Amino acid sequence: NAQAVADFVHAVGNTGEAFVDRGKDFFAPMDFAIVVGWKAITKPIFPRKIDGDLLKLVHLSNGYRMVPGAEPLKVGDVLDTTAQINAVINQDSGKMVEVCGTLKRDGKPVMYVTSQFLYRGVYTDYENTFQRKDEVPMQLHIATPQDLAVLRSKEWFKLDDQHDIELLGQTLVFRLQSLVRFKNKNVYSSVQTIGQVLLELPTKEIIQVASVDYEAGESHGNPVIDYLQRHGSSIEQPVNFENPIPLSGKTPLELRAPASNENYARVSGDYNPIHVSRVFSSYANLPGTITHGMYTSAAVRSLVETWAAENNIGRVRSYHVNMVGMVLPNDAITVKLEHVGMIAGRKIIKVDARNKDTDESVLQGEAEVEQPVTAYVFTGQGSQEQGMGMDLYATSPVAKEVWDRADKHFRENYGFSIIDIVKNNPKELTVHFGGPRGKIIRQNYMSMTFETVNADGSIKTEKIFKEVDENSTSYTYRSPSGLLSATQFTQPALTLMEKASFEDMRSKGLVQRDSTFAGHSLGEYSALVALADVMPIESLVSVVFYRGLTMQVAVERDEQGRSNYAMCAVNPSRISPTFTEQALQYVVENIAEVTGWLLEIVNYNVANMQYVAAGDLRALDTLANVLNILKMQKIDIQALMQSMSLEDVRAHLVEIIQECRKQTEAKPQPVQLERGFATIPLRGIDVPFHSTFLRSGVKPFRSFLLKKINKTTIDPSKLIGKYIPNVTAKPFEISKEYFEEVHRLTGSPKIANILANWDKYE
Amino acid sequence: IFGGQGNIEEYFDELREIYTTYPSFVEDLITSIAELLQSLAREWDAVKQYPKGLDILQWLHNPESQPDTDYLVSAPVSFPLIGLVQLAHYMITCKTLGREPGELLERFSGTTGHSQGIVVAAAIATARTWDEFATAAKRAVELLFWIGLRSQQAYPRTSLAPSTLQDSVENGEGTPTPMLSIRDLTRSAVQEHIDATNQHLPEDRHIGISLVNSARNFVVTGPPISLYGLNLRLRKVKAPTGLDQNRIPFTQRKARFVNRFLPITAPFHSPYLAGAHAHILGDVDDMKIPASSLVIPVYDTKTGQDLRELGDEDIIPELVRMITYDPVNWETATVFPDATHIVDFGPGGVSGIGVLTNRNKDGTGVRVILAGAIDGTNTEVG
Amino acid sequence: MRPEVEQELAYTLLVELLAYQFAMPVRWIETQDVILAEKRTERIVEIGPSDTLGGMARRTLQSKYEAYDAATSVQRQILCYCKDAKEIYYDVEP
Repeated sequence: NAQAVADFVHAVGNTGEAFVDRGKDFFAPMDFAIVVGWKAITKPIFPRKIDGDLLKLVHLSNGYRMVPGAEPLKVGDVLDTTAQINAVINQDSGKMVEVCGTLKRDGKPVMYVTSQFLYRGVYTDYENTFQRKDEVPMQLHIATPQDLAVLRSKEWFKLDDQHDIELLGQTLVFRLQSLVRFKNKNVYSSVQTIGQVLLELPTKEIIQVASVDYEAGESHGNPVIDYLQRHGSSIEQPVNFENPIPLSGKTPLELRAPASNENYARVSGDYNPIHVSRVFSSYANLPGTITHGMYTSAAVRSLVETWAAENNIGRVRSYHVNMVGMVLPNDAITVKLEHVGMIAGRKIIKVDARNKDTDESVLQGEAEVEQPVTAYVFTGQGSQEQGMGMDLYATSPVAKEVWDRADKHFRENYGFSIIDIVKNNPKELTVHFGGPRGKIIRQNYMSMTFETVNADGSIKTEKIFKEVDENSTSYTYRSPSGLLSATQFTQPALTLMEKASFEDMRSKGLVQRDSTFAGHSLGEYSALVALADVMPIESLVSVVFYRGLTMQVAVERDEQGRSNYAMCAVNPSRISPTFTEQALQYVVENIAEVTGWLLEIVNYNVANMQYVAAGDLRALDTLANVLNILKMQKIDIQALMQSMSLEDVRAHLVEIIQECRKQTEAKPQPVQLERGFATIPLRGIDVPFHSTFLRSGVKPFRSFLLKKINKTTIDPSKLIGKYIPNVTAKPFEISKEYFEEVHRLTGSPKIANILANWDKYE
Repeated sequence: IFGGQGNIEEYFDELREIYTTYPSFVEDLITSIAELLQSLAREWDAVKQYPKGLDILQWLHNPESQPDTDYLVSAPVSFPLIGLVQLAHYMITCKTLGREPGELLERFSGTTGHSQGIVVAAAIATARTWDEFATAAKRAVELLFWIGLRSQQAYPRTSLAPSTLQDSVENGEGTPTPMLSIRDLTRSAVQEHIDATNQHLPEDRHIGISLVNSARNFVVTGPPISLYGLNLRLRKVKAPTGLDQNRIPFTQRKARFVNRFLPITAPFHSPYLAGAHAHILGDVDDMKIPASSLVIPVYDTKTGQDLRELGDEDIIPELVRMITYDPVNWETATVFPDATHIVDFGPGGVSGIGVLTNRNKDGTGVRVILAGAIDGTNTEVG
Repeated sequence: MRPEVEQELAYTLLVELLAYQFAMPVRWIETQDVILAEKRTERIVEIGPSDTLGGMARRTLQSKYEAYDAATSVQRQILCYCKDAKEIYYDVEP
């Protein structure tokens, strides 16, 4: 009910514009769940096998947990309230009922309201006490055949007949459900555990390699969870801090129980006389007219919204309080909030609420709340430095291994270590094709397929490593300024440091679920693998290593090592503050079809600040000129596109072009570019990459990508719409319209073919 | 001339001065208008807003029961409670002279109010009897009660980011409300900054100019959250109180203005209090103050003209629009022809509209008197 | 809605996107603007050896988002993995 919502809010104390139908949001408190589902949540207390004095019941605990991906409650919603009894156990404090609510919209679950009630008193009715706990995900790593042989020696362990994937040398996941019935508060009358034994392939394929089934009565402990609890470890669990970060501030948050619980009772459904009438509560041996359990919860929980998530409720994905203090009306209450951990990109927030006079605990519990809006961007070539991410290497057992697996790869296949190249940057390095594993290496050097087609139309398929044959004992890499400076190495190395670094953050639960990620030049590949498991790390480095290779062989150079082209960055601001993006474009595209050479804005980095052009050396000389003229010439492109029509400024430019052009052919000696007004050339580039030049070898790199990437490995759910490519300035989408924006910018024959069939994809 | 909400959260302190100092004179209408409210507060639409209660006499008797400054400043309590203080002043003036409400009412030439004050101003122009006074007194008070009440429910207070909250506080501004003040800065510019801000905002949360209190004094409304966004820009433009500029060309200096939020609980004189207007009218159709019952001219809020120049319509309808929609062009509606003395009965001592207008009219020869308090800190006001 | 379909689509879109990235200018402004303007990110985290994309995104914060951030009351925080290492991992002393 659109109204019932605003009634609840205005009753507990919540104030978020997310509830009041202004601004950008109109949702309903997740607190409303126990108002909506109040039926199924309460019903199950009544059955005959749970015979308690419902008058002496108290609300004991209650937590919500919003299904991953599900949007909060909105007003125009229709919710189906499903519940069942997860456990009824009789503690000494009384008797306990655990109810698990499941609100569903459109048939899909949206949030699970779990609650606990206490029939306070003495109970020996153990006949109907029981529990269905979801036992913790365990990770059992099998190393010795003796390890295996014991995992198989277990009766409760049941191997599947899917396939004989030798469990040896791999690890297993034991997500187990189990059901227990008590007799003594100590002795388990009868226990049963079942569940699924998972395995992850090298392709991230999850398989039920086996299944668990244990059962027994008159048990003292769970023999299955125990076995796991020693031979294995827990999984998907909290990463707490050494130093709990106060969020609350040292100014304790203050709440007051209102007088007259009626207000809540109305908007809630809990008319329970306990909270409202004098005589009813008095009969139940209460301190009298006890403020509503769930009201305290709701009130403090609002602070958790306002203070943790900063009023964007979508963030607050989990909340769970134990009420352990009875709050009368008008009681002053203190709330402390503390960032004390992380899980799957979500801040854990310890919540403590106390009686301002007694400091007695009213509420205690934690809330899993999403981080502010985050965006992960991965840097590209140029920022590489010697020994990068090596410190983090020694310190992080995780990143430690990322590097190792990559190195292990490189060494055994290409015959060198990138870790070495990184640590001590060699001005040269040479690989050797020794014995058995020696020859197998050169094979990979020989099997490097370069591709350049003749100006008649025959696809010359050439070697990348020309001089490497079946008579070669060694190949030698050389760079004048260290091999960590030439890309075949520069790239896999940069990729590596980044993957590792990120994988560490992930290790500590810092990586946010719903965030975006983008990479620059190289950085796109790392960024991809970083958040989406687009491919194994050995694939990644191979991929990238090839990229660097092709990128270097693309251009033609001569005997002196003299390269044909070069790149240069241009700051349009330094010309005239009237100089725009389209302005520098006009300058270039004109020089393009006038002097016929190859020139092109390859980098669009900062609005009116940083751009980069590639192309012929003379093309960079004439574009340097034109701008050096216009800066000292003092122009105004806005005023001059009205005072002269379009073909007037156009033909006026073609003037300056030929002048500037022929003066460059006067220093015809391969050309030698220098720093201009805003035109500062980037030292150390041979190839005009990110231009229509590399269109050549786009074909071979694709077929290579197809070798290194496998569809199966891909969760489109990770790229979903959260990944920003470098050709589409907009979020990766799988829509029929995207493939068109791609095809427009690219001309992919694979895309045309897949756009023509589009119906086929339904 | 009658004041209103304008940086005074010590309004209830003024009531104590009254009750304390002039017990005989006022004790009567205090008690009655008190019980009037106590009843209006029980009405089901209202109890929501007065959880801390609306028992004025209690707070007066036992100081410890007096609610938080936050509570009293809220519209639903601020409005009517304030009117009572403006009444008690006019009442105390007449009574101390040994006059009737019609005696002083005759010896003025024109009355106006500042937003919420225009109600007590029009209603004070009704009374001639002490019986006729108490009538218009319960009229104004209960009117204010419903204006503030229903206004609050139209656009209620929303919670803000605790960060941007302390921010606005430390940066010299106040706790964020829907009512922003911009002194020392010309409308020309103020609108340009309002323009840029409204540029990036959705139409829902735009920003209007609530009142024009002088050529360099204004007020601005809109959601507090977007009013903040104006302050962000403003801070980037104005200069620190430190910067010495005695060595900088004048046309090139940085303008030194004073922006700051105001203790006002709701977006008045803005498209935001739309739904509230209708509701209010239906609470007040019972009472009818026609254009005729105005002895002395009552000058409109938005335009300087009278309310007597009407065919005796219920005044309620015009009053309510002037407050919940109409841009108080105060400087024009207060350009009293050939005035020589102007008297402030409005709320708050040297804070009342007396000074605020005294400046508007310093040179001309208009003098000002604050009936609100017997002495104070200002030299330019008797 | 066919998972197996969505795969091969995302797949060849990915494969293609990467393939042609070679000979296709890098539109890092338009990309930065999707991050700052569309998704209005509060925390921009840079991962690598230097704060190159970091200051690159600080420059876009000045030359474009000046009054936008002021009006929208957008809080922004640019972190590199190097320089701003501690704030990434939420490591503070009491």
